[PDB]
Amino acid sequence: FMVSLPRMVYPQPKVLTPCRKDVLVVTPWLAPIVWEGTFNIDILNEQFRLQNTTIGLTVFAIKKYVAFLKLFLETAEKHFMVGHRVHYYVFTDQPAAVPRVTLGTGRQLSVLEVRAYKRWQDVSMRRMEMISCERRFLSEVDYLVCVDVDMEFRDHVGVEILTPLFGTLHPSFYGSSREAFTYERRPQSQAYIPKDEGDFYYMGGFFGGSVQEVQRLTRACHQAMMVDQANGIEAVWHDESHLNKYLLRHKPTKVLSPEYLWDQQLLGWPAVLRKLRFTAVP
Amino acid sequence: FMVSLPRMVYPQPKVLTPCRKDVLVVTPWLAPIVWEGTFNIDILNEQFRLQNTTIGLTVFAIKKYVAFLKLFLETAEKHFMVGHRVHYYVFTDQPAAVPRVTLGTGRQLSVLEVRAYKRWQDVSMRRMEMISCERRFLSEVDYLVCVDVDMEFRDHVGVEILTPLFGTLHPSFYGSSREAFTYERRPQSQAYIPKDEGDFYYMGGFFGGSVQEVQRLTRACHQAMMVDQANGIEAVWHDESHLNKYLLRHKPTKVLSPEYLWDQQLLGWPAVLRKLRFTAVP
Ligand SMILES: O=c1ccn([C@@H]2O[C@H](COP(=O)(O)OP(=O)(O)O)[C@@H](O)[C@H]2O)c(=O)[nH]1
Ligand SMILES: O=c1ccn([C@@H]2O[C@H](COP(=O)(O)OP(=O)(O)O)[C@@H](O)[C@H]2O)c(=O)[nH]1
Ligand SMILES: OC[C@H]1O[C@@H](O)[C@H](O)[C@@H](O)[C@H]1O
Ligand SMILES: OC[C@H]1O[C@@H](O)[C@H](O)[C@@H](O)[C@H]1O
Ligand SMILES: [Mn+2]
Ligand SMILES: [Mn+2]
Repeated sequence: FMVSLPRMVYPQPKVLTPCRKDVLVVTPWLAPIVWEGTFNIDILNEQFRLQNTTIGLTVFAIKKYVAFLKLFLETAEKHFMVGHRVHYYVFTDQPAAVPRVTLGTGRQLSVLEVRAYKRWQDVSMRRMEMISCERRFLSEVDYLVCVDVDMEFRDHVGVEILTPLFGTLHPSFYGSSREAFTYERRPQSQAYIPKDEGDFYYMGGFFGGSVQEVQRLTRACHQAMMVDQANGIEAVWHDESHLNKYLLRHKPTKVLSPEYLWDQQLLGWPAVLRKLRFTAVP
Repeated sequence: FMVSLPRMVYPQPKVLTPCRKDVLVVTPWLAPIVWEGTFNIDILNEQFRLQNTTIGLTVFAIKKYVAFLKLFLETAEKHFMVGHRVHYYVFTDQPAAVPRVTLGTGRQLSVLEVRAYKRWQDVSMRRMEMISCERRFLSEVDYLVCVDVDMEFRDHVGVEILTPLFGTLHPSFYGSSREAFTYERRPQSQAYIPKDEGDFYYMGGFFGGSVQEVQRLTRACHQAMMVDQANGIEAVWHDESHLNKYLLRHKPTKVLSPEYLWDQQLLGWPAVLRKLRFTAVP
C-alpha cells in the first residue's frame, strides 16, 4: 500500500523543456538512466521514507583491502542514503581490522567473516557466492547495493538508485560502441556475448536491487561461473563478465550513469558529469 | 521470476545521443514519459510475452455512446496490444446494441450490464465505482486500461504503456504552466489542488496500471466523490479532477505523452507528435 504524499512545493516539470539534452536519460526498455538533473530528491526521499525503506550495502575487504574501509565507511556516512535506514555488511577475513567508524542514527554495521582466496580473481569472483547471506538479507533490508571497497563517496548517492534491479555504466565505456566492449567473446564461456549484442558495459563494482532480484542475479552469476570452471574457462573480466551477460538477458529497471562509479585520476572530469559521486581511490 | 530474453539484434542505445531532445522523457520521480523514439517495442514485446501478460480494457458505452463502440473496437483490434492477450470489458445499459466485432486470436469481449444515470456527469463519474468488477479483474487480467469510448485507435498502443500505475497528459495542457491547469480550486472539495502544486494535468479518458493499483485509484476516487456529494460540492471536471488529485499524491510509474490521447480537429498535428495513436472522434 503506497501511502499518500503530503503537499509539497517544487518546480513544475515542463514537458517541452527536457532536464538534460546532452545524454540518454531512459533506456529503450523504458528504464531511467540516472543523471544529475533528472530527479527531484525531495520527492524520492518522501516516497521512500513513507515506506520506511532499509538499504543494505555489501562490501568485501579481504587481505590488504581492509585498509580501504575507513575512508569508504566515513564517506558513506556523509553521502550514502542519509536519512534512511542503512545496514552495512562488511565481509572480511580480518574482523579485528575493521575500523570503528561512528555511524548516524538508524544505521548499523555487521562484520561477516569469510575465507580469503589466494588469487585476487577468486576473491572478486566469489563475492557472488557469498552474497547469495540469503535468509538474513531477506529479513533485514528492502534493497541490497553491492560495491567495491577501493572507493570513496564524494557526493550524494541516495534513493534515486533504488529499483528492482540496477547496474552502473562502466566509466571507460559509456561512449563506446558495442564491439569495443570487453565482454567475454569466447562461445565456450557462459558469459559469452557476440559482437552484435549488448546494450551497455556495466561495471562489476556497483550493482543492486531488491533483495529478491539481487539474490537471483548473484545465484545465476555464481552458477554460470561454476559451469565455466567445470569446463576449464575463466571469463575475461571475471564476475563482471557474468554480470554483463545477466543484465543483457534480464534488463535492469534503472541504469546508473558514470557519476556513480568514476575514476578522476584515469578519466578527469568531463562536462557531461555534473557530479562525481563515488570514485576510485588510487 | 523474470524469464531470460533470447538473443536479439537491435541498434545499440548510445548514451551520448538522446533519442528525443525536444521533450521531457522522464519525470522528476524517475517515471518514464512515453514518446515515440523512447522505446524499442521488440524488446518490450519479448519481456511482456515471456510473462504471458493479459491486458484488460474497460470502456463505458451508455445511452447514445453505444454508437461509438464499432469503430472503437475495430480499431482496437488493429492497434491495441496486438499479439498479447486482451480482454475487453464493455459496460453498457444496452447489451443488445454492442456490435459483433471479429476479434483476433487470444482476445475476448465481455458485456457487463450497468445502470444508466441521467446526467452525463454522473455517467462519467460513476465509472470509478463501477470499475472498482473487483474480484473478476484480479483473476482475469494482469493490467487494466481504462478509456473513453468516443475515440479511435490510429496507431500503435502497446505494452510500452504497462506499469503499476499510469496517467496520460491531457492534450490541451501539456505545454501549460500549472496555475493554468483546470484542477479543482475550491478547498471544500476533496479534489482541491492549490495553485503552486501539480506536476501535470492528466486526462480522465486514459489511465491504467496493475489491477491492484487501478482498484486502489478507482476506490479512492469514488470515496472522495462520495465525500464531496455528502458536502454538496461537485468537482469542476468530475472524475478527472479526482484522478488529478490522486496522481498528485500517488505518483504514476509511467506517464503517457499526448500521442496517446489527442484531438486532431481541435489541436491539429504539431511537430512534437510523431504519432497520433488514440484520437477523439468528432
Ligand atoms: O585481495 C582482494 C581483492 C579484491 N577484493 C574485493 O574485490 C573488489 C574488486 O577488486 P578490485 O577493486 O581490485 O578490482 P578493480 O576495481 O581494480 O577492477 C575489491 O573492491 C574488494 O572489495 C578484496 O577485498 N581483496
Ligand atoms: O451519456 C454518456 C456519457 C458518458 N459516457 C462515457 O463517459 C466517457 C466520458 O464522457 P465524454 O467522452 O463525453 O467526456 P469528454 O471526452 O467530452 O470530456 C464517455 O467516453 C463514455 O465512455 C457514456 O458512455 N454515456
Ligand atoms: O575492460 C574492463 C576493465 O576496465 C578497467 O578499466 C577496470 O579497471 C577493470 O576492472 C575492468 O572493468
Ligand atoms: O479543462 C479540462 C477539460 O478539457 C477539455 O478540453 C475536455 O474536452 C474536457 O473533458 C476536460 O478534460
Ligand atoms: Mn575496485
Ligand atoms: Mn471522451
